Amino acid sequence: KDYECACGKYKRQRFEGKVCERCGVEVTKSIVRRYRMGHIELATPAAHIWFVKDVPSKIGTLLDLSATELEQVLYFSKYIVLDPKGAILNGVPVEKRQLLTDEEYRELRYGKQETYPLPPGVDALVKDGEEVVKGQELAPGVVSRLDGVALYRFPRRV
Amino acid sequence: AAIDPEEEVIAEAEGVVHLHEPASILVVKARVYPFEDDVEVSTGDRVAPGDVLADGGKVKSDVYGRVEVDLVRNVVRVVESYDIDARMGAEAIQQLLKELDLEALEKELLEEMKHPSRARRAKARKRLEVVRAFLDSGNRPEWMILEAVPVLPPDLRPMVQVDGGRFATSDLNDLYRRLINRNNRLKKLLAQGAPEIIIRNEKRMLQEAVDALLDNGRRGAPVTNPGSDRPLRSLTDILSGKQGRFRQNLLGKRVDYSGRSVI
Amino acid sequence: GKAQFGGQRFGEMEVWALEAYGAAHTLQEMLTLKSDDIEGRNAAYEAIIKGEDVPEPSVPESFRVLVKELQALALDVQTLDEKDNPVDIFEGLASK
Amino acid sequence: SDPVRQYLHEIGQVPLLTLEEEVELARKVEEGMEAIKKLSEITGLDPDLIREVVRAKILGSARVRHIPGLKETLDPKTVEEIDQKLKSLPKEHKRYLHIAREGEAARQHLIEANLRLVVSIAKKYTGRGLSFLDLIQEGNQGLIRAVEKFEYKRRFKFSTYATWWIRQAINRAIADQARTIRIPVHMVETINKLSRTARQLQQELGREPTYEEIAEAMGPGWDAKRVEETLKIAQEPVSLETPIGDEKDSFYGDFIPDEHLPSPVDAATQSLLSEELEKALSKLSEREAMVLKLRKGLIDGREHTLEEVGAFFGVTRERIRQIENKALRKLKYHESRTRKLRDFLD
RNA sequence: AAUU
DNA sequence: TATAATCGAGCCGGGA
DNA sequence: CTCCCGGCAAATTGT
Ligand SMILES: [Zn+2]
Repeated sequence: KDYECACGKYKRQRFEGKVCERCGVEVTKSIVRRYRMGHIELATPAAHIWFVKDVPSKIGTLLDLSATELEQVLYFSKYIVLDPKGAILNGVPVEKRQLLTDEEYRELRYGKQETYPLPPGVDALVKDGEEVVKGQELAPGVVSRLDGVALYRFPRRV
Repeated sequence: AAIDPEEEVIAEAEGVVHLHEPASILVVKARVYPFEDDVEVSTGDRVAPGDVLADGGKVKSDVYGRVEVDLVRNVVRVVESYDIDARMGAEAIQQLLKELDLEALEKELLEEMKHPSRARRAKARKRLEVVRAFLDSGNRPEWMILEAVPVLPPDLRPMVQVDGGRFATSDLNDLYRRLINRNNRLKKLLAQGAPEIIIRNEKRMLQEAVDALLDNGRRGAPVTNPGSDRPLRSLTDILSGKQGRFRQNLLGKRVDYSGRSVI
Repeated sequence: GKAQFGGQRFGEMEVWALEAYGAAHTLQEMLTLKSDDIEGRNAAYEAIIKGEDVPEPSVPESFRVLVKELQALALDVQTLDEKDNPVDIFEGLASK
Repeated sequence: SDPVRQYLHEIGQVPLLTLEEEVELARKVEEGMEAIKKLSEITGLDPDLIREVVRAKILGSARVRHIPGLKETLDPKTVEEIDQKLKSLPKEHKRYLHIAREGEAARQHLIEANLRLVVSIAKKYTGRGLSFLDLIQEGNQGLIRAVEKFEYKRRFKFSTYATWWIRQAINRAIADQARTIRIPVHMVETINKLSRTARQLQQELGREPTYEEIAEAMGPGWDAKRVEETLKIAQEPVSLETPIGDEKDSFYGDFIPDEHLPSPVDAATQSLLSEELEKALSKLSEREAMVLKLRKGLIDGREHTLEEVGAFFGVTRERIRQIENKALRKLKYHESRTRKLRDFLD
């Protein structure tokens, strides 16, 4: 309402510019509700769709990223590498602005491992802590797919 | 150890222990570094070859990896893996956009302008036109990514009581609400340390909420009010088309002092 | 529409007619005092009931709507004078 | 290309837990919280601050941000200081750090392993005003709650405890977010009750029930007036962009007058009135014109009592009543003479 | 859906 | 707050 | 080529 704060402490134009302490509302023309903007502070930055999806994409064009690549990074289908930190994948070093899948990112970032179920009652051939080559037999029916340290999960019998 | 004092296994006398019939065997590609005294790195820490692990500096790591401190096996595992920086979403892109030296890219692209192949010169031009746009204008490319999202003044998206005391409201209010809800939930999930799968889902949903707000239907299925097939009317829809702001309220208007009748 | 006591639509093609006649002041009236120029239409009515000539128009409110809608899209639209300095068409109401 | 399908694929990349694995993680989490409690005692550091620092190192450098309840800004400077103070503990104390660390790690894994549970619960609550993915995230929020409260000792499977927390979380979301005009959860509860009841009444009566019939069916406290007021409150707004019949060439908002901004006539009329009112008040003494302005609210917007006007001009409540009537009488005289203000009475 |  | 529950359901022109 | 997005007369009325 014109020159009237929310709670009504200051109700006329003698106060113009006052900000009511109780209710917090400015005394001015109500017309400003057509003019004054608010804003939302995002937790994560978000891309403006015009500069993504308007072809040829402006963001894609500056960064030399195709339509498909830019979609995949923006919509969380693929990682893009900012700093390889000496990473290497499949024998070749990971270079910046390279796209990694989830499996590729997890293997790089958290390492590669595998867990092998043991047929009920069957006891292991190798012992806990023992280094194992790929292809080596863990149990009568269990063969390891990768090199590394074998670890016992839940011993049923001590 | 067990739930109740009984059923516990307490050692009857002096002896040595052997483990049998494990449920599964976990093969990890990792290095094991046993330690007699105290360990200086705690579990989860990231480590490069040469970093000190336990026993005041005696034992150190041979590989790049992630620290697993085993208090049972009394060994410090290092799981082979790197401190690699790889990101998803608009945050990654905002970073790559900040890290653009447009001056350099103009130079690089001009050198590309001397190449004989027609396609080489053509693409370098289109890129160079975008580069030059930003250069001449003074706009920073990272502005194509939003951090603060503007909110249109309320009287332009009104909530008004119609004649019958009923309420009528603009579709933008619902589009903002989806945004606000998803942003707030994202803040909460961050403070509560949700797993990356959950935080990632929230982030991609946040992008879609911004997308529907700015241009609904542009990417992916259009956002609708419940139990209606009508796409909500977004900012882009308001501006453009026959019914848009330009061709409806700007290049033509309804006017006062006017009338009509049969001739 | 008649049921709302409406005004007639003076649409794009009608504006073309006023343009082809070169009737610039007639056209400006359609775009401001007889439509969405709030300050203008109020002042124009007051002048007619007082016998004065109608005043020169002000900014159409629908342009202000356009400006704010482009701000909601994170686009900065600035009305500038010949010196390329900003002109405030909101008359201080929208600036802190 | 489909956000739901995508999420379904990512959850399917975390294998479900074995009975053993479930207990191990749940166990490590409980033990880990206990470790953080002790680290509080030993160090004298807020349990939450310790928990956030432990959690920071587990999740990695990726997530570092300010946490609300915490008094200190949480940044690598403070997390190194606090982590370095924790690593400054003697071996028997420093063991609790390793436990807390493994607790956070196990919690992450426990949560991730139950995400498919949330999906199967969320799919049943669709169509109530939240999108499928919105329901999943709120359900996930509950799943996070369940992991913190779970007591593994009771030997119940996790799915049993979580389901309560997940259902609770989704239902709060629907009650909290589904309406453009937000309604308190309890009020939302009443409305749904009123709906269910009427649906029963219509199924037995073979026709729509009256307000009175619903008020009886609702029990004590309810009459028809309250049934009606409740339904009025339950009305959702309608879109200004709803298309009107014919071609899609007209929206509903276009038929709604603006009742707020004065019309050209009104602007003219009110302005002319303000000007004639002042012409008559300057023809009063300053002292007797100011009293009338204070009493009718033309100054400050409030109509002041007789006692208050006495305090500002420092006179008696009866004196102020007297100058108002003589002021108003003199005003009345100038009016009968100039006929200026008569036409504004409509 | 009408009128021109 | 504790049985257990664990992956959805119109024709047309122009430009990358 | 194929696909993906942008266009596709005006004013008026009526339930
Ligand atoms: Zn106030």
